[PDB]
Amino acid sequence: AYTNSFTRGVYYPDKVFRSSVLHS
Amino acid sequence: GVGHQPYRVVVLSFELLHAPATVCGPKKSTNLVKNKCVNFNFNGLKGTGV
Repeated sequence: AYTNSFTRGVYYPDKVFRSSVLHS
Repeated sequence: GVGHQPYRVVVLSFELLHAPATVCGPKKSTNLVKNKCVNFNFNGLKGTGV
């Protein structure tokens, strides 16, 4: 069977604290 | 020959990153000063500020 991800699986790319920013 | 002689090779790899550090040099830490424009050296990160 199959199902949808529904925008899941996002992890922290690095170990640096960033606050209130749009980071690519 | 000299080129055919065996050699012992040691390769050291470092994880230089913005991460907590467990291997550090023989530098000795000092006291902490707040609310004053001073030079600082935090785990090899050097700077000047408050």
